[PDB]
Amino acid sequence: GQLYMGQQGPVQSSRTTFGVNPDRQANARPVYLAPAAPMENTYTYLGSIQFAAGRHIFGEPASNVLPPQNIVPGVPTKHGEYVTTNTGDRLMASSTTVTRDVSNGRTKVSIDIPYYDRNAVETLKASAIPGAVAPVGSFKVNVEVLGGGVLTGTDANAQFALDELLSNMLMDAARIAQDGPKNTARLVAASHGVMPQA
Amino acid sequence: GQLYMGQQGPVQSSRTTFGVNPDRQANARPVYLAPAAPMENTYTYLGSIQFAAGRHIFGEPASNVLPPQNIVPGVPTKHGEYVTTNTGDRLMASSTTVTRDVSNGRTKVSIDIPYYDRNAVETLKASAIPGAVAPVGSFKVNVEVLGGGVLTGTDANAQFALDELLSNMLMDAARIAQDGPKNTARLVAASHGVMPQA
Amino acid sequence: STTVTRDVSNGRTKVSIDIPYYDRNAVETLKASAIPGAVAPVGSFKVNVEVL
Amino acid sequence: SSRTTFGVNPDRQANARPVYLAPAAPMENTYTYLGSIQFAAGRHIFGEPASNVLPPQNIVPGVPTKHGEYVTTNTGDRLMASSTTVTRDVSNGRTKVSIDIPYYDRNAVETLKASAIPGAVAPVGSFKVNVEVLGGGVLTGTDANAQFALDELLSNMLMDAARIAQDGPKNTARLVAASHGVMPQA
Amino acid sequence: GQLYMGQQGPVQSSRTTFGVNPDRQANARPVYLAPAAPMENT
Repeated sequence: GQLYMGQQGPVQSSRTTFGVNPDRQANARPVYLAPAAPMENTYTYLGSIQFAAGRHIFGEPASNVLPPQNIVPGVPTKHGEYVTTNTGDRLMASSTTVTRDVSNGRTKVSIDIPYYDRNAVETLKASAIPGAVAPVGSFKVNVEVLGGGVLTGTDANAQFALDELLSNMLMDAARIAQDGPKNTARLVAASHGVMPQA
Repeated sequence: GQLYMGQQGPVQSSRTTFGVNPDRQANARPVYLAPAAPMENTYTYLGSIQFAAGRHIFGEPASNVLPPQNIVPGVPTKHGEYVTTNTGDRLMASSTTVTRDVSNGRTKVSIDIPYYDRNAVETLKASAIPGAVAPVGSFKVNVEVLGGGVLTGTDANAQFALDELLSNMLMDAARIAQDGPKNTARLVAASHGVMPQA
Repeated sequence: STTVTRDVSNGRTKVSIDIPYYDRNAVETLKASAIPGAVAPVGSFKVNVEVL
Repeated sequence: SSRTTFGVNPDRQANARPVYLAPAAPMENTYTYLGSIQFAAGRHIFGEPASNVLPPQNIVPGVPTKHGEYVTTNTGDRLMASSTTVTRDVSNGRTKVSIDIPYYDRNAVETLKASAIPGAVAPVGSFKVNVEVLGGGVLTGTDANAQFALDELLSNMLMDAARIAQDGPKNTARLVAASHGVMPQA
Repeated sequence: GQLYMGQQGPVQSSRTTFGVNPDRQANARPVYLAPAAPMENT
């Protein structure tokens, strides 16, 4: 490579793999599985807008905090679900689901909430029809933490520090995801991004 | 080509491309995007006929002037939509849409309004059935301005004059489209044109 | 020629208007120089209207 | 594969960075000077532009291009319309702006004017000026903020180069019909 | 040569020796010869 001046004389710079231990520690670490899933932020906002945005009408949950669906204390699982059942006036009750998959150092949490056709629901109310409406679509939010491949000398204590580091990256990621003025479009029906000049 | 008399003597007429600059100016001009779409003419007529022509029954709009659906101030788009929601007695509410596409010097505005089956709606009212009717079809009107390829010396000020020229061609085109006595058939279910002898 | 075209078929009626334009630089150079050349159109502008 | 390096690491950053493209080209300096000399020097007569700021000819907003042109039309008395062109090329970290303005034969133009005869005249030649920035080879460590700093560094070298090119008394020959360069004494 | 617009159409510019009389008159003209040379300035 390039040439520089060492005390022996002019010496060639060199790039070597000598002295780098890339060995990894196996993803064999049991992790804490919450006994319920708190959806407080989303449901307080849904109470704020009165469970209706435009033509999307939403169901009222059973609880702001979701109970486990297929998780039992003391039984290890790689897939766990929490669920409640949204209900509403002239709405067929429909479940809202929070899924957690923990495999090979990869943790992934997904949230799926359904909605209904407000045009149909208000037609039902206004002309005094006796039927109900089934869900029309959903919205989904996924979050993923790739925490595999810790190094071999990673202390049992230092894995907790790494835990907190990843959780702070999580917070930063969601903030960057929703960052922006609420005067302007930023998430739904997205086509492309346009950052403003000033 | 042909022969004529020039002062040098009999001279051959000639047709050349010398001295004609056909260079064009790129379609890189931001255009004004209305903050709402006024449909006043069509909806005043729809109030005139009481939202019913024959078997076609129409919905009553939310507003004569339509708000933006996916347009945000200060965000440039090549596609923008305005919408309201028609409602009616024993009619499932249904949206009426006004679409504007602005690409490569071509501006295109389309209007789509739905209608419903009056035979079904009056059956509902007359025999006191509790259901409602969904839209049965629509009518659409398209308008297109091909304003691409302005010349290179077109002044910034003169592009406004060209703007107004195109808008006047628009007016003339719609007048030619609907021109004719209202005693005789001229638009819907059209098969061919027959201009009268006298 | 400036042209207005009407197509009526299968319930769809469509009116199109096409007007041509010439190179003002060529025309005015000819006029100022008192040259007897006549200029052919360099382009056109078009407006379409359609009823389904 | 991760390797520890002793000495210089010459890894360069790939030239894969979009750059800002002006929506028009300002030519204010040259056209104000052309107005100053009444669009005529010696036997060279120039045309009057439609605008001092040139609009894009083949550039569309939001569409990446590696070659773009701004253009206007010079018109003149007894003259055939001739376009003045500003070309910008961006490729592989090298960005180059070229300016081309045509001129005409003043003897033909004023002989026609004085003879009151129908002729008109086309351009005889042009003058061209090129400017080139070799910005490739950014090192690996450089982040975006540092790249902005490098942007401004190159622009300052640009200004220095133009000043060094035009440097000298206006009493004396310095650019056109150049044969060789000579330095004065004391 | 170059091309321009004449009233017949686009026409080629041309450079000719037609109509230029370069004939010269012989140097056969007696000239005045001063009867003395004034060097007053020097």
